[PDB]
Amino acid sequence: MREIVHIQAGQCGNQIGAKFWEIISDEHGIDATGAYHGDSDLQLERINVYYNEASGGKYVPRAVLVDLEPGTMDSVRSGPFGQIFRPDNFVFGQSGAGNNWAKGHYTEGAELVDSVLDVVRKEAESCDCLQGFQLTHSLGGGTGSGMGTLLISKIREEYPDRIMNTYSVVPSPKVSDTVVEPYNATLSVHQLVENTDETYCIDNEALYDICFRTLKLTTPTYGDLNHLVSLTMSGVTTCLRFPGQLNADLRKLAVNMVPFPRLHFFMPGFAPLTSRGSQQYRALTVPELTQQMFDAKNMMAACDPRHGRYLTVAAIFRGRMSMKEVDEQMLNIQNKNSSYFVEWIPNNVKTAVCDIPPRGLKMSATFIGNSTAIQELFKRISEQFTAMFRRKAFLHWYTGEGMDEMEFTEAESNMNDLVSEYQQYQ
Amino acid sequence: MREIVHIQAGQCGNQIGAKFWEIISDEHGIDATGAYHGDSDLQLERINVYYNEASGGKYVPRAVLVDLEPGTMDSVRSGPFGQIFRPDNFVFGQSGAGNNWAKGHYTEGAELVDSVLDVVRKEAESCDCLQGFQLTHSLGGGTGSGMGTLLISKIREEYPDRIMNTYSVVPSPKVSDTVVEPYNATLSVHQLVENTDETYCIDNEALYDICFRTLKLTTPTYGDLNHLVSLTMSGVTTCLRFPGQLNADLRKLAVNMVPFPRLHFFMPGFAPLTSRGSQQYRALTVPELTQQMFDAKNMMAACDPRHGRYLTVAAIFRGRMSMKEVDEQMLNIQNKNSSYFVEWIPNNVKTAVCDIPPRGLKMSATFIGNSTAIQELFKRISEQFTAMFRRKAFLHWYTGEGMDEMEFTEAESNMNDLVSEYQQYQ
Amino acid sequence: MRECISIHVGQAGVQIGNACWELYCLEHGIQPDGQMDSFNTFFSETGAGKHVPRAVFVDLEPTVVDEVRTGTYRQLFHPEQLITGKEDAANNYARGHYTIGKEIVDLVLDRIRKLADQCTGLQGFLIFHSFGGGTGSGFTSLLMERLSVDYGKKSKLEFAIYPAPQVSTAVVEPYNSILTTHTTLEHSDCAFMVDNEAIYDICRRNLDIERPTYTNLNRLIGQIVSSITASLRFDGALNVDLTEFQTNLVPYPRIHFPLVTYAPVISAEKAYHEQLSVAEITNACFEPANQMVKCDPRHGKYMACCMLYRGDVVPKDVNAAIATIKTKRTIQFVDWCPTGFKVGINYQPPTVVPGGDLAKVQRAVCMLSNTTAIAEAWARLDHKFDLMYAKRAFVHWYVGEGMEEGEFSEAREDLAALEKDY
Ligand SMILES: Nc1nc2c(ncn2[C@@H]2O[C@H](COP(=O)(O)OP(=O)(O)OP(=O)(O)O)[C@@H](O)[C@H]2O)c(=O)[nH]1
Ligand SMILES: Nc1nc2c(ncn2[C@@H]2O[C@H](COP(=O)(O)OP(=O)(O)OP(O)(O)=S)[C@@H](O)[C@H]2O)c(=O)[nH]1
Ligand SMILES: Nc1nc2c(ncn2[C@@H]2O[C@H](COP(=O)(O)OP(=O)(O)OP(O)(O)=S)[C@@H](O)[C@H]2O)c(=O)[nH]1
Repeated sequence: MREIVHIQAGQCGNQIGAKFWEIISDEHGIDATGAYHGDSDLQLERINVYYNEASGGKYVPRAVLVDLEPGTMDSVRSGPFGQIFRPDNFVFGQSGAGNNWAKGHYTEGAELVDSVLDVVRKEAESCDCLQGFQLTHSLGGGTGSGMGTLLISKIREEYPDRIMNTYSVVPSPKVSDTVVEPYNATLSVHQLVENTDETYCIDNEALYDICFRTLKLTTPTYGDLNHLVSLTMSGVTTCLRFPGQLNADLRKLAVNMVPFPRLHFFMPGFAPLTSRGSQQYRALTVPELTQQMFDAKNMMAACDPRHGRYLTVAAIFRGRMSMKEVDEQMLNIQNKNSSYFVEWIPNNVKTAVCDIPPRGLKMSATFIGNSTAIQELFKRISEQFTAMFRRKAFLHWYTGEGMDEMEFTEAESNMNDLVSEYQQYQ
Repeated sequence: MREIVHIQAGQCGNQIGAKFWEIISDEHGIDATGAYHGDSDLQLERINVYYNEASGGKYVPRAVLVDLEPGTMDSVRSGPFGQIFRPDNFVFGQSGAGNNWAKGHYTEGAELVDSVLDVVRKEAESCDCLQGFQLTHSLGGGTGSGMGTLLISKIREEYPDRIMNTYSVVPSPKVSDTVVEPYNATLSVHQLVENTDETYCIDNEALYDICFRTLKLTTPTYGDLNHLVSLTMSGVTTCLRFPGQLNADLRKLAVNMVPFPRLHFFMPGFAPLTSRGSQQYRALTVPELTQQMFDAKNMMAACDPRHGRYLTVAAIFRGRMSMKEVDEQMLNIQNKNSSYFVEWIPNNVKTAVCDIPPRGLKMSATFIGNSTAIQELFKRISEQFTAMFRRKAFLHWYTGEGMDEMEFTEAESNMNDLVSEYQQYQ
Repeated sequence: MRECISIHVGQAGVQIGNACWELYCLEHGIQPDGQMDSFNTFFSETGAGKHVPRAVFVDLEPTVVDEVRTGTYRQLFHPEQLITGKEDAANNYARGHYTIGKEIVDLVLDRIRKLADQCTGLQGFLIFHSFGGGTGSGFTSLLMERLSVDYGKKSKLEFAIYPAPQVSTAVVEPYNSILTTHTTLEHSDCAFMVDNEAIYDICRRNLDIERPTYTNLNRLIGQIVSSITASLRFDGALNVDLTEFQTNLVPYPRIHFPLVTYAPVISAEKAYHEQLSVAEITNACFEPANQMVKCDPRHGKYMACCMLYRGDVVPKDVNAAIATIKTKRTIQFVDWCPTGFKVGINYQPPTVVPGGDLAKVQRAVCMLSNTTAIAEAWARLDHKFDLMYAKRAFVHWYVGEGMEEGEFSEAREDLAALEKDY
C-alpha cells in the first residue's frame, strides 16, 4: 500500500540513498541481508511501503540506482548492506557527463532514459499502489541534475497525478566546486519549476556548519551529512510508515506547503541535535526543541529566514507527550515570532505527530517550513549566471551537446519571474 | 473503388515503391507471385485499391515504373516480388539525365512523357474510380525531379479534381551529393507550389540518425529507410484500405492539412520504433507513443519544429484501445506543448483510428503534422541557390537544354514568397 | 395506424440507423430476414410474414453501405433503400452540400416521397447524422430544407453527432458545424446532443467498461430513440406524440436544441447491485455527470423537463418524485416557465440485446430537457471558429467548391445572435 519508489542520481545521491536504506533497516528491524528481527509489530506492519515481498521471509528496498559511472556503484554495493539490493536495480553508464547538465541529459542520458523508465515502471506495476516518488541528486553536479530533470519530466508525462518530492542538493554559495555548476542549477531549476510538485532545498555549508558547531565535531565528514539526511528521511516518512494519533503522509504535507504551483521550494529541518555531554545535561522536553525549531544555527539551506518571511510551517513529532502542549507552544511561537512570520496566513503551523520515535531517540523533530529566504539564494544564482554568461565563457561544452542561446535566456527569465513572485509575496 | 495509381521516378523512388509493394503484399496476404493467402476477409475485401482483377485468382499492383536507365529496372525486376508486375508497366529510357532537371524534363522527358501519360491513362480508365495518385521521387536527383514535375503538371492539366500526394525526397542539407542538386530542388519546388495539392518532405539525414540512434543500428542501410518509408505508406493508406471505427482517406487528410493552396508541405511520422531488447521491456501503451509523437529524435524532415510553430497535427492509430484515452492524450499534448503549438488553431489535432494493425505490430502510429520548421530548410535552400547562382557556375548544362535566366529568377522569387508567407504565419 | 420515416446520412448516421433497426427488430422478434400492429410504425406489411424498415441509407462514401449490405441482415433490408456514393466530402460541408449532394439529393427526396406515399399516417421524420462528417453536415442540411419545402409543417426530428469540445475527428469541424447550424436553424424542429467523450466517460465509470467500442455508442443512440419512440410503438397511461415534443420545448423558434439523457446505464453484475426506484433513478439522471452532455446544466437555467417512463411505473410515485425534485435548490427554472413538466408513461419495459452493455430491466426513464449550458458549448465553438478563421485557414477548400468568405462570416454572426439570445 502507498508504495514509494526511490531513485538516486549522482555519487552523492547514491550515498544518501544507501545511508537512508541502512537507517530504514534500523527503524524497521531489518538486518544487513534483509531478514526481519524487529521486536514490535509496528516496524513490520507497514514494511511494504519501502520493501517488496521477497521469498524466504526477506525484504528488499524499493530503490533504483542510476549513475553514469560504476565507481560509486561498486563502493555502494561492496559497502554495508550491499546484499539487500538485487543486482538488477543497479544500472550504470560508462562515459560520465563530467559535471555537465547537457551531456548527462542528452548525450549519455539518451541511452539511460530507457533503462530508468523501464525499472521505474517495473517498480510501479509490481506494487499495489504507488503513492509517490522520492529522488535524491545534486544540483551542483552536472549528470545528477540531468537525471533528475529527465526523471521528473518522464514521471510528469507518465504519472501526472502521483505527487512526489525531490531532495536535490543545491551547490554551496561559498564554494565553487564546479565552474559550470551555475548552468547545472539553472537548468535543473528551470525543469523543477515545471516537472516537480514540491522540492526541498538542501545546501552544503549550512549542514557543514551544523556539524561543526551544533554537533561540536572538529572533523565533519560526508557520513554525518548522510546521517542527518537520513534523519530527515525518517522524519518526513514516519507518519506514513508508522501509526500515529495524527496520521499524515506526503500528500498532506504537499497540500499544506504549496500555495502556488511555482511556489514549491522548502527548506527541511531536524532536531534535537546534541552531543554526549550535552544530552545528559540538556532538557529532553518540548521547549528545548521549540527554541531549536526556529534558529539560524540549526538551519538547513543557507539563507536566513529572518531577513524574509515564513510562508507556513509544518512540524512532525515522534514521542510520548500531549498534544495541547504542542498547540500552546505553536501559539507562543506565533506570539513571539510574529514579525518573522506572515501576517496574512494565520495559524500557519502544520501540526502532526507520529507515535513511534526513531531508534535510539525517544524524540525526533523534523521542521518543514517555507520562507522567502530562498529568494536571496535564487537572486544570487541569477546574478552569477548573468555575470559569467555575459562573458560567454564555457558555453562551448553545452553548445556541443545541442544547446542554444535563447533557451538559457528563457531559463534565466523563468528564475527572474520566480524571484519576482517570491519578492511580491514578501 | 477509390483506386490509386503508383508512379515511381528515379532509382530511389523505384526501390521505395518496390519495398512498398512487398509490404502491401504482406499486409494484404499476397505471396511473391500474386496469389492471395490472407487469413482474414479484411485483407482481401479492399484489395482492388492497389491491385487489379487478374485472371487465375491473382492480383497485380497498380504501379507505374519510370526511369531513364534500365540498371535499377533489372535489379528491381530480378529482385524479390519481381514477377508480380507485368512487363508493360516497366518503361525506361536509354540516356539518363545525369542528375539534371532540365535534361530529364525536356531532352529525355520529351520521349517519355507520351509513354507515362499513356500508362497512367490506361491505369485510370481500366479502374472503376481513381481516388487519387501517389508519386515517389528524389528532389536531389535531376531526372527523378523532372519526371515528378512533368507528371504532376500533366495530372493537374488532365485530372484537376483528383487530389494526390507526392512523397518527394529532399536532398540532405549536411551532404552535397550532387553539385547541381540545388537547381533540381529549385525547379521541383517551383513546380510543386503549382502542380501538387499536398506534399510530404522526406529528408535523408533525419531518417539516417533515427536508424543510427532510435533503432540502435551500427550499419544503417537503404533497406531500413525503405522499410520506414513503407511503414509511412501503410500508416497513411490503412484508413482507406482497411475498415475503421473512424474511417478516413487521403481526401480527409488533405482537407485537414491544407489551409492555403501554397501552404501544403508536411513532414510525415511513424511510431513506435524500438529494438528487440527494448520492445520486450518498453510499455506497449499509448503514453509511450505520445511521448514519441512529438520529439526531435524520431523526427522525419530535418528541421526542428520547436523553433517554429505547428500548423496542425494528424494522428492515425491501428490497434485495440478506446477512443477517449486518445482524446485526453491529445488534450494533454496541447496543454503541455502550447508554446510549441499555434494559439489560433484550437484543437488542431486530427484524430482517426484504423481498426486493423499492421502485420507484426499490434500498434503502429503515423504522425502527420505541419510546422513552420520547413521555413528554415526552404530559406537555407534559397540562400544556397543565391550563393552559387551569383557566381553563375554550372549554368551551361541547363542553358544547353533550353533554359533562361529570369526563369530561375521567378523560381527563386516564388520560394522567397513561400518562405515569407510561412514566416508571416509564424 | 401510423408510420414514421428514419433518415441516415454519413458513416455515423448509417451506423446509428443500423443499430436502431437492430433494436426495432429484436424488440419485435424480427429474424434477420423479416419474419416471426404497433410494429407497422416502422415496418410494412406485404405478402406473408414480411417486414422491411422504412428508412433510406445514403452516404457520399460506399464503405458503410457496403458494410451494412454484408451483414446477416441483408435479407432484412431492401437493397434499393441503400444508396452508395462515390466522392466523400471528407469533412467538408460545402463539398457534400454542393459538389456531390446536389446531383444525388433527387433520388432520395424522390423515393422517401414514396415512403410517405404508402404511409398515410406519417407522424414525422427521423434524421441521424454527424456535424463533424462533411456528408453528415452538408447532405443532411440540404435534405432537411428539401423536407421542409416538400412537406411544409410536417414534424421532423434530428439526431446529430455534435463533435465534443476536445474530441474532433477533423480540425475543420468548426466550419462544418457552424455552416450546417446556420443553414438548418430555421427548419430544425428539434436537434439533440451526442457527446462522444461523455459517452466514453459514462461507459467507463457507470458500466465500468474499460475498453468500450462504438457498439456501446450505437445502442446509446438506440436506447435513446427507443425510449423516445416507445409512446408511438406502444400504448401507455399518457402517450406522447412527436408534435407535443416540439410544442413544449419550442415556444420560440430560435431555441430548439434540447439535450438528452438516459437512466440507467448499468451492467448485469451491477444490475444485481441496484434495482430501480423512481426517486433514486430520477435524481441520479438529473445529476450533471450522468448526462451524456459535456456541459454542466447548473451553470444556467432550465427551460423545461420531460419524463419518459417505460414499464411498471406508478404515476403517483412519478408525481411525488418529480415534486421532491422540484423543491431542492440544485434545480432552478426560468421565471416565466414555472410549469414546464410533461410526463409520458409507457407499459413496455425497455428491451435488451444479447451480449450488450445494458442489463435487461423492466423499467426505465428518459431524461429530456433544454438547459442553458448548451450556450456554453455554442460560445466555445464560436470562439474556436473565430480563432481558427481569424487567419482564414482551410477556407480555400470551401472556396474551391465556389464561394467566397462572406456566408462564413454572416453564419458566424447568426450563431452569435443565437448565442446571445439566451
Ligand atoms: N457517436 C458516434 N459517432 C460516430 C460513430 N461513427 C462515426 N461517428 C462520427 O463521425 C465522425 C467522423 O467523420 P464521418 O461522419 O464518419 O465523416 P464521413 O462519413 O467520412 O463523411 P465525410 O466527412 O463527408 O467524408 C466522428 O467525428 C464521429 O462523431 C459512432 O459509431 N458513434
Ligand atoms: N552531503 C553530501 N554531499 C556530497 C557527498 N558526495 C558529494 N557531495 C557533494 O556533491 C557535489 C558534487 O556532486 P556530484 O554528484 O558528485 O556531481 P556529479 O555530476 O555526479 O559528478 P560526476 O559523476 O559527473 S563525476 C560536491 O559539491 C560535493 O560536496 C556526500 O556524500 N554527502
Ligand atoms: N532512402 C533512400 N534514399 C536513396 C536510395 N537510393 C538513393 N537514395 C538517395 O537519393 C539521392 C540520389 O537520387 P537519385 O534518384 O539516385 O538521382 P537520379 O537523378 O535518379 O540519378 P540518375 O538516374 O540520373 S543517375 C542520393 O542522395 C541518395 O542518398 C534508397 O534506396 N533509399
